[PDB]
Amino acid sequence: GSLTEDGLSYKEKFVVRSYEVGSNKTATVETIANLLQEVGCNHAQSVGFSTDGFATTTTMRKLHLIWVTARMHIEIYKYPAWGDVVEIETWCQSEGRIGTRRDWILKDSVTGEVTGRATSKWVMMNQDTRRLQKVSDDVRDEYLVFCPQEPRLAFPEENNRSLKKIPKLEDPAQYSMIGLKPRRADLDMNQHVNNVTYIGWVLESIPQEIVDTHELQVITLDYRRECQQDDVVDSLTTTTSDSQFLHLLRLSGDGQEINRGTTLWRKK
Amino acid sequence: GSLTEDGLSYKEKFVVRSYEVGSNKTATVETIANLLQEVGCNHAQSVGFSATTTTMRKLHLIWVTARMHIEIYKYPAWGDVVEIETWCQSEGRIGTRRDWILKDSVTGEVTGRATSKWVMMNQDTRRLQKVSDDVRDEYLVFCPQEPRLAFPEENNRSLKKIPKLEDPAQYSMIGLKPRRADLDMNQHVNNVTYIGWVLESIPQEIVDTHELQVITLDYRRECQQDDVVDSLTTTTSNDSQFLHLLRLSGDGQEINRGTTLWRKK
Ligand SMILES: Cc1cc(C(=O)NC[C@@H]2CCOC2)on1
Ligand SMILES: Cc1cc(C(=O)NC[C@@H]2CCOC2)on1
Repeated sequence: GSLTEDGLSYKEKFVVRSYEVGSNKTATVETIANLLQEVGCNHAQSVGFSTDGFATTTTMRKLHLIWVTARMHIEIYKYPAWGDVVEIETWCQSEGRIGTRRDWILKDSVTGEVTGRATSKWVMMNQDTRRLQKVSDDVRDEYLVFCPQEPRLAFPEENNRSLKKIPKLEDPAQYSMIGLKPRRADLDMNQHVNNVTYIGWVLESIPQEIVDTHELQVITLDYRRECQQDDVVDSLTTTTSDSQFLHLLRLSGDGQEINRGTTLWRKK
Repeated sequence: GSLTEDGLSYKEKFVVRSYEVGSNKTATVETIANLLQEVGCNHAQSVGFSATTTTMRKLHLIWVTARMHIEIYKYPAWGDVVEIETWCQSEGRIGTRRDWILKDSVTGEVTGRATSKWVMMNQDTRRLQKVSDDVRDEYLVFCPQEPRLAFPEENNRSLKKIPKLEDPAQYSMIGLKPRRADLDMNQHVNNVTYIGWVLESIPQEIVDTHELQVITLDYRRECQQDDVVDSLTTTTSNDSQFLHLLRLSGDGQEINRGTTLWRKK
């Protein structure tokens, strides 16, 4: 892993592991998402951000602020096979006072061909009160020294999938997976549920026949509220159509929304 | 990853990842177990498997784990490089054994060791069997001929018999179910998932004040993709020891039994 020549992006290579692949002998979308998180953490560490689970700046630590994901959007053209080397390039950009964006490009190391891309929106939050905040001018200055000044987007197209509004699934759902609970392997070093665990929970309500005959092309996921270590989740899915689905994760009891999303699947 | 000079063992280095560590910023025992499985698969691939032999594919036979025993002295921190050496040995007609040594890449010090017992099973009927002469000959060309053990000691923990936990358990975690991330490429529950499920019934106060030193796990029956498991734990003991049982949520059919040893941080 290393910062590129100009120091405004980071690259890292990964050899796809035996336990990281699904029935097709290629990396799962959850393996891909963990690799994106890993290269994001290595980029933050390389530019001097805190190494205590929260990649905060000096001003964020002074005001007890943390970055939290609001949206994850991933598009895969080719999933790497077991033993293949995938190269991932990541960079960050400020989006005024709204928040920040982290983008990724995935490539086949042998051919140099782009096999996937991802983008994520992050918002400022006070870690004590859990109240969302706008980005201050001081933290905007700290981010600017490590981000490209001219816009660089993994998804540049005007009016693209990564920016589409997601509706709320209405009961009854076509499919559901009930009583999903996180175990210790689903938590991060700060004992919060890993962002990738939610992708797995969304996918749990897709019928096995869809997973067996189709490959996942796009996933867009909104994060609304965190699932606590002792919470229980229900994963709901309805076909909206290629095959397209609308998704909802909500707490098992009162039905409080935690995530909403969409997936696009191509026939194998 | 590469076979050593003599071609009778395999070594591989791993950089510990951000999502692979627990509350102490060091690798979880499940991360360690996945790394052992990864270096085991890379060793089998390097010596020509795919992991079955030519005779096993002819008779529809597969290797299945019977026991996993891991002892960790120091868990590697996030960003650290851990080197793992693995090798196999035939145990006559009983089955085979895969052993591992974990080292700190910087210091060269042994930070952990593991051993596992594997048995032959017909893939179709699920019936266990002894290792045939032909299989034993194929394994011998890739295994050391003089005994090499990760756990050589006279009365070592890796060979102790494990009793069955009697109801009522002191602690329990009920209704554990596998998700797609818990399955392997053949849609069977990953052996490491069972270690996680065992550990689920340990109180969070023990995990917060103690470090896991040893875990011995017997595998009795497979958890299917649509099965539900209950994880049971009873204290048997400055060290803390526990007896463990995983059983199907409905009829109470045993799937695993084990023991863990924890030392105060
Ligand atoms: C999926 C996925 C990807 C990420 C990610 O990049 N997290 C690490 C960043 C380092 C700077 O703070 C956040 O998280 N979930
Ligand atoms: C834990 C744990 C460790 C292993 C392991 O070594 N798997 C690879 C073997 C060698 C090739 O056949 C199987 O599996 N589960």
